[PDB]
Amino acid sequence: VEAPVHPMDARIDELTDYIMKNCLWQFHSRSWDRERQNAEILKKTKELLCGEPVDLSTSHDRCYWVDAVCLADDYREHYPWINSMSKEEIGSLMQGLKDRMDYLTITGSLNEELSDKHY
Amino acid sequence: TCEVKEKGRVGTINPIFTCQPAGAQFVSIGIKDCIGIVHGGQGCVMFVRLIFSQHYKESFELASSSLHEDGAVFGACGRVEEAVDVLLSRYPDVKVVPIITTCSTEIIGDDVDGVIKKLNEGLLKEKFPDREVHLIAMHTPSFVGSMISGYDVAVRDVVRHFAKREAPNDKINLLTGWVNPGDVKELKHLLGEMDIEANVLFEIESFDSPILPDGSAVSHGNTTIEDLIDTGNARATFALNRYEGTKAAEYLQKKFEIPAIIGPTPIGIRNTDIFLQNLKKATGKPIPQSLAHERGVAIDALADLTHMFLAEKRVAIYGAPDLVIGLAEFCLDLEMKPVLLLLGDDNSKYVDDPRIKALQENVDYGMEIVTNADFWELENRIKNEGLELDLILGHSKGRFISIDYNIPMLRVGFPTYDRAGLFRYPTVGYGGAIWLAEQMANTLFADMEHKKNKEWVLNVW
Amino acid sequence: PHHEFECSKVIPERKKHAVIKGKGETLADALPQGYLNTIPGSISERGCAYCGAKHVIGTPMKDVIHISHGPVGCTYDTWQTKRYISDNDNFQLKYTYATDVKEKHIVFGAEKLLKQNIIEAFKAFPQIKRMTIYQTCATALIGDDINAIAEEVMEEMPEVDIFVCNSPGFAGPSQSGGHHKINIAWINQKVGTVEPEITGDHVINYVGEYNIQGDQEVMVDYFKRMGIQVLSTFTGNGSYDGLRAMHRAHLNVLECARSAEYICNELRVRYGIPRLDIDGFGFKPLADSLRKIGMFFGIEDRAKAIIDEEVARWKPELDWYKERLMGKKVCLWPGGSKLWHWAHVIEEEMGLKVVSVYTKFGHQGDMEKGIARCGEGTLAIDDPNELEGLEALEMLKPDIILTGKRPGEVAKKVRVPYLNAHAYHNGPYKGFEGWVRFARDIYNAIYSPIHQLSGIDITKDNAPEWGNGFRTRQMLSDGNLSDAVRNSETLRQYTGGYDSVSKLREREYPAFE
Ligand code: CLF
Ligand SMILES: [Mg+2]
Ligand SMILES: [S]
Repeated sequence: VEAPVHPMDARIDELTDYIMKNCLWQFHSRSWDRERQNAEILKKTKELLCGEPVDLSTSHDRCYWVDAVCLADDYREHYPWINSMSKEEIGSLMQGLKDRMDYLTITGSLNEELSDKHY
Repeated sequence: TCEVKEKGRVGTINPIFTCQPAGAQFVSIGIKDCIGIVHGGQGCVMFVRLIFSQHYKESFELASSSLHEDGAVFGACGRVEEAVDVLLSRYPDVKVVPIITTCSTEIIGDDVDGVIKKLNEGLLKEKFPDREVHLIAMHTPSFVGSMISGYDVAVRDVVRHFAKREAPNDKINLLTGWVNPGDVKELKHLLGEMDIEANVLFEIESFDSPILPDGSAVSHGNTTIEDLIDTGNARATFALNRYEGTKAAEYLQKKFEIPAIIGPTPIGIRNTDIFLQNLKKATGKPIPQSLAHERGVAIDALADLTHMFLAEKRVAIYGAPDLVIGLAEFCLDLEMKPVLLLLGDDNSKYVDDPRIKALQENVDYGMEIVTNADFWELENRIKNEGLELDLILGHSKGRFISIDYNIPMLRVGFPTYDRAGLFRYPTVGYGGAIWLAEQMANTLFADMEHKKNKEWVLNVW
Repeated sequence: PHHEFECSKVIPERKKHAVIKGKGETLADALPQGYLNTIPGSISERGCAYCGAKHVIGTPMKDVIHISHGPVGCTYDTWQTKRYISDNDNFQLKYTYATDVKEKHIVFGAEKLLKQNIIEAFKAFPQIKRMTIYQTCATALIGDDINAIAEEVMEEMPEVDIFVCNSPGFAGPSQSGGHHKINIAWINQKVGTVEPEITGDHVINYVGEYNIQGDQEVMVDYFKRMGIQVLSTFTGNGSYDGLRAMHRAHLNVLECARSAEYICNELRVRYGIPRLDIDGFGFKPLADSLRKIGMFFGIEDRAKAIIDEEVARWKPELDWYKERLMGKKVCLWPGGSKLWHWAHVIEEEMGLKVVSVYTKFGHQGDMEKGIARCGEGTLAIDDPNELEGLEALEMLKPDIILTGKRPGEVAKKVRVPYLNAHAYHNGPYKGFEGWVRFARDIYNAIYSPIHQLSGIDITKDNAPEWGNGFRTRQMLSDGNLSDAVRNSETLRQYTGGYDSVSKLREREYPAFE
């Protein structure tokens, strides 16, 4: 598998670093869990970053939301450039991020255990 | 009267000892250039290295064969072969490598003598032809005896391996037993004053290792291959501790006709006297004035304490059987009343011990000696059968009984991890008689202050 | 890139188990191997699968007879080596049980022995009605059916319950196989078997916490101040019947993922309970953890309050140590989770430079977390052995290592100070206060005047005068601090007492309704 590429790789270098240094939600036990986590939490991060509403209708949603809220907030504080970017550019930034995160933790992962069918 | 009885319960609550392999590992850490491999699961060695750490606050080198699932189904002699190769390949100075079995490798029936012979003819000749390497089987199943019997076995196996009678000499073999560096020092002092040279099994004074400015020191034993070989040439074997050196002493007797003087453990004045008498008898050397002086200095210390403070104190004692018995004896000379002795394994030979026969002949108050004991044998008696005690003597694993039932305790035996520095002081000899009596007193004194029990009396004794 | 130790050239496989985090390298570029078999004779740090099952996870339970079906050895070797405390007078530290399997059981089996043991134990401890039997090497090999015996007794004795843990030493390469076995055995045998009284709208399982020196009590204090009911803790300070009701939690708060992700994973599958991973150590990781837990329940206000008061109370003290600790090099050398819990926050908050991390039994997931949080240049090692440890000390010249007791004593001899990452020094180290306690112990280790003395060669003809009978820590530590630092009005040393946990056992917690 080849490392993904993106126009905004500079800014995704920064956001990826942050998640690797601070977050744990990206390192669940199995590939399918990781797919779910990466997708669901980066979804709500975009939503929040883009003023868009979020769906809190299951307890699973609330669990994704809490990691999403903290990640969004730290982005606005610690990476304040993000604050002067349109919803167009932000959605593009987030799709680039998810792809790098999915690469680093799933499709590019050297963690051989991620495919064990049994927990 | 003094009644010997076996523990009633079949199970163990709060054990006094661990299993035979731990005793073989202890023997092995006392030999220069020795690193045992423990043939079994990883815990059988790593947990034991922690025990030794708890007592000494030092790390000693011991390896695992790392048994896993496959070896447990199919046999694990290959795990040994790999271990020996990996050990020798990375530790150039190693010359002695015990192969110590566990419950697992005994049950699955691995042929250890077999796989050693193979390595001697094979690997060692091919890959390591310029090196001295002594592989030694130690069959130490955990489901008989205890670390104490494991020690006995291992000392026999090392002497059996090495001992040859090429050049008879006048040295003795002194099998110290499983004792502290302070005991080795004391025993060496006594031998020096008698002018008697010895092979001292084991020379563990160097367990007390420094932090040098160049970070170059390590804890290690100093019993050497030469010393072990020389055990065949001695004019007698003094095995101080019957339960820890009988097998090796009798092996040399049976194989080379070296007379074995087994015991008594030189704890207290009287037992130290018997040691010195037995050395004279064995070697013809006179007991010098200098030791009568040191003896009298020891007696002086005891005189200040005995009828004032120690008389009629009610004592429980546990730990290595030789220690337990030796202590009981010294306590009686100190006018004390040892009322419960725990002997915490299955040895069937305690009832035959002459020292225990003497206790049965001679003790005239209520005393119990419990065989196959555990710590619940002491705690249950305190909690539910009204046993009253003034003092406990034993190792640190019994500590919560002391702490929670407000009976003070002197730390003796092995391991002593809940106090600092105890390994540097003697329990044997005249020096040890001083240390035991004064530290029992000091322990009682602190307790009298804690409880406000005539604490004001400690002024003009 | 991968790293090969001089000491381990003759065992080339070892190269696969260590990596230095190279410039620009991502997780896709390099990751150590993990959870493979152990090389015999290597003097690996590793222990056994009974250790992982019984010694680490099982025994913390505080209202349980922890009985090991086997010879005495396994039991003695696991007694009074751990600091998992409890508010049941440390029952789990003071009382241990072995069946004392003998020769005559090797041929014939030891099932009668086991049952007699079980009855003796319950009789001796009439206030205890819960038991866990742990299989050991020997009883695996003789093939006793522990599960059947335990069922026979529960039928005979309905007032008791018995959990069975079949995880002998040889079952796997390390601790790790026992973690799995007991996680799964617990959820298969016991979870779902008790209906708990609920006493709140907000209910968690706190999972993967073993309460070393009171860590669990630190965390549960925060949760009780948030008005959260902690339904169970797996397993530090935990109740057996409390853990039997894990199915009823609204959330699984997972601290030690290594040991307990297994049971969280199955609770999600079987009961739909979500899994939120947290960090127990450090001001940021812990504040984020508490913020998320509160925000999940809609009570973020309560968590914000706690975070606010605690940081105000303790940050002035943390920063005292940070200023003296800046640039000091540290190896994070526990067994597992701690290595990644600490890897970033200890650099950020204590100013230490993490130069190495190591896991005894960790999986590749733990190296992921580890390497993700570490700085470029950091040596990560899987299944380290003694010579590699010593070579790493020579190569990296750390100022302190956080590691086990006996490994600490190896480092002692070559003039490297240690704290006990496992059992702690002056713990507990979780929480805000704990993090200051932690920093102080590091300071006291690094700036020990006895440590400075040990470096002096008294034989040296060149050695200069001393003309002073002491040197204080602060003499050795404060020599080159800014005047602003050294004369601060806020910065101060730790002001807490010797025991930071006993106060919490008295504490009263107001209901939020
Ligand atoms: S790998 Fe682990 S600690 Fe080892 S035996 Fe196995 S479950 Fe136990 Fe037990 S009684 Fe002694 S210590 Fe061993 S030799 Fe047997
Ligand atoms: Mg020392
Ligand atoms: S381990």
